[PDB]
Parts: sequence; structure tokens; C-alpha cells
Amino acid sequence: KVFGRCELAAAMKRHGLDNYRGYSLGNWVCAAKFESNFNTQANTDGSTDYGILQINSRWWCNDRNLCNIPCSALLSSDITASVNCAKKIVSDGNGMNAWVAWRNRCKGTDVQAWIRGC
Ligand SMILES: [Cl-]
Repeated sequence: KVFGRCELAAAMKRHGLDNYRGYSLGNWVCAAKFESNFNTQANTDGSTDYGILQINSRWWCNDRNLCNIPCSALLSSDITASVNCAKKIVSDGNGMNAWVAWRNRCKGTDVQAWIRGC
């Protein structure tokens, strides 16, 4: 499943990411756009970032996994386990700066523009 922007915005609001750990919905939508282009199935060091948030296996999944899920569970058409693992990740202490693409592209911009027009 490759989502659309509004479709995705609605799913993320559904799983309760609008203002989660401080971050408004746009930050999340903005990150999915540049990490996966909204594709729900997507080395260099360890191996493999999985899914629409592109969660790295070295740490978060097993393919000691921190989120307590397999990495296959970051590939289905619904985004539910992804979002749960996202929820643990963003509360390590580094926030959304975990996601590189978020730090270089979304941080500081007008991120509400990603939830305007839906
Ligand atoms: Cl934070």
C-alpha cells in the first residue's frame, strides 16, 4: 500500500500521533513523505530500514529488539505496528531527530502545510 497524504494524515490521527510527545500531525506526515514517499513496504552498516517511517533493524526490530515486534510487522498495508514503534522511538530522548530526513527537511519549516488541503 502506497498511501496518499490525506489518507495517511487521517490514519496517523487515528492511531493518536497528532501532538504525540509534542509533535503535531504535520511533522509525522512530512517524515513519511521523505523517508518512504508514503510506501508501506520499503545496508549500509547493520541492515535494512523497514516501512513508511523506515525503521532501522539494528535497534528497533529483529531481522535484542527494542519495540518488541518482528520486522515483518513493519510492512503491512495498515500502519499500526510502525506507529507503535514510532511511539517508543520518539521517546528515547532525541525526539523526531531520530529520523534524519525529519531533521534535515521538516524541522523548522511550515509543517502544518502537510495537513492543509485534506
Ligand atoms: Cl522532543
